[PDB]
Amino acid sequence: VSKANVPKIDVSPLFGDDQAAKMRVAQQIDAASRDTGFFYAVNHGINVQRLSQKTKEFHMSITPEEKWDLAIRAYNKEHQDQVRAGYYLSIPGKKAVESFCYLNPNFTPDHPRIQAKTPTHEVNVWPDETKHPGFQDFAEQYYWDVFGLSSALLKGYALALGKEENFFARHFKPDDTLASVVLIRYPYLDPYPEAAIKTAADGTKLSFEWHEDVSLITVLYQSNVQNLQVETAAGYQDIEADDTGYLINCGSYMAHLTNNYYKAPIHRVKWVNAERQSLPFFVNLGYDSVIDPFDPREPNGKSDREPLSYGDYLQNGLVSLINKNGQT
Ligand SMILES: CC(C)[C@@H](NC(=O)[C@H](CS)NC(=O)CCC[C@H](N)C(=O)O)C(=O)O
Ligand SMILES: [Fe+3]
Repeated sequence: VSKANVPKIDVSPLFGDDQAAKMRVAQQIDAASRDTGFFYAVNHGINVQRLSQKTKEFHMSITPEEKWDLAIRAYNKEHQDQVRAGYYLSIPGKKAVESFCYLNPNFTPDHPRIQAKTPTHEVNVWPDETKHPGFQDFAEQYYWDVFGLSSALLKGYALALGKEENFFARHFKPDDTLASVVLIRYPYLDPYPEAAIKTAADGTKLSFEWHEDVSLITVLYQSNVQNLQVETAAGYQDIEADDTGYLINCGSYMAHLTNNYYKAPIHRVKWVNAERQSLPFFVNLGYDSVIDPFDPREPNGKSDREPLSYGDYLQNGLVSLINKNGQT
C-alpha cells in the first residue's frame, strides 16, 4: 500500500559541457539506482504531447485488416520473418493489450546484418501512408529523439559508476543498435475480460506479472494513470505516474555488468480499467557488443563474471520473457 521514492532528476546538464553539473546528475542517478531503481528524467527536451497524440491517432484508427497485414508471426503464420517488429493483436474477450513494435530505421534490406540474416535484426513494417499520413515519419523521428535522450542518460550512468562518460554510449550506435520502441495500448473495457486479469500471490490484480527488464536501461513514457509497482524487501510499492517525465530503470544487462551493484528492479503492472498508453524504449546495444563486467564495490573493480555478447543476451532474454509472462 506504500509508495516508492522515485526522484525527479533534471537531466538537462547531460546535454551540456558543465562537467561538475554532470557529476551532480550522476550522483542522483547513482542514489536512485541503489534505492528503488527508478527515477523520472525531467527537462528532457522531447515533445511528449505530440508523441501521445500521434500514438493515440494510430491506435484508434487502425482496422482489423491492417492489424493482420502488420501482425507478428505469433498472430500470422505468413509472417515468419516478423518475430519482433509489427503489430501485437488484442484478442477480444480474452486479451486486452495490443501494441506496435518497431526497430532501428537503419535496418533496411541493404543492411549487412539483414543480408546476413542475423537473429534479432528485422526490417520494420509500416501501415499504408494514405491511411495513416505522417505516422511513419513521426515514429522514425521519435526513435532518434529518444535515442538522443538515452545516449545522454548513458553518460550519466557511466559517470555514476566512476567510468568515462562514453563507457556505455560508445556501444550505442545508430548503425547497429537493437533498441526498440513499443507503442502499447491498454484499453478501457466494459466488461473487462477476466482472462486478461492475473491475480498475484499477494492478491493484487495485475495486467502484467513481475519481471526484470531485458535491456541495458529502459526509457518509458506513460500517460497519467498509476499502474506500476516495484518490489522491495518490504513488499511492492506504487510508482506514481508523471505524464511529463520519462521513467528510467536498469535492465538485467546492467545488473550483470555491474555484478548486481545496480540491480534490475523487479516490477509489475497493476490492472486498472482505464484507457492509457505505455511507450517504452528499450536501450539495447549492438549484436556483437561486449562490455567487460566490473565490480564497483572492489578497489580494483575485479569481477569473475563472464563477458556476455549483447546479441546472445537479447535473443535468450526475449524468449524467456515470453515463456514466463506470456505472449504480449
Ligand atoms: C512495463 C512496460 C514497459 C510495458 N511492458 C513491456 O513493455 C514488457 C515488460 S518491460 N516488455 C516486453 O514485453 C518486451 C518487448 C520487446 C520487444 N517486442 C522487442 O522486440 O524489443 C507494459 O506497460 O506492459
Ligand atoms: Fe519492464
